[PDB]
Amino acid sequence: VYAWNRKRISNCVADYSVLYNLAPFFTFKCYGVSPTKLNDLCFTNVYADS
Amino acid sequence: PTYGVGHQPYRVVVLSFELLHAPATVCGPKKSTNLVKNKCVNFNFNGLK
Amino acid sequence: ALGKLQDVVNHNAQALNTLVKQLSSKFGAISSVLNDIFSRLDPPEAEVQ
Repeated sequence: VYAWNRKRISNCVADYSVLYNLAPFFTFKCYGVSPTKLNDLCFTNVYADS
Repeated sequence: PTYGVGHQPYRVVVLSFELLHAPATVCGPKKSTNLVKNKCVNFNFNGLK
Repeated sequence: ALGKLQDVVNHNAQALNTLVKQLSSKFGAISSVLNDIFSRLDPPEAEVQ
């Protein structure tokens, strides 16, 4: 947690279905966008932290 | 595993975005089509519906 | 000499132009554009904003 990782995601097709429908992700809650509206919109400056 | 729930290690991932204020790179599975001129239509350029 | 009538004209133009400028006020919502709000929220959240 103190040394978390930051990752750049770019030039890729957005397919949240293959993550939303995956079993182990029991918590899918978003703040600025609806959980089911991801596939309908384009994105840039996309980052992920682990 | 002997510790009860709420103490187990939980992997957390967060996703950041900006919305429509920059040229988009990542797009969804939607399909494009040719534009039109001089006709009352509706358009979906990058998200600005 | 006859600025009394120009005052009426200017008052009308300003009053009718503040309305046009007013649409760019988010009024406590995420953004002042209807389409984005409806395209980035679940039915329930959208109604509130």
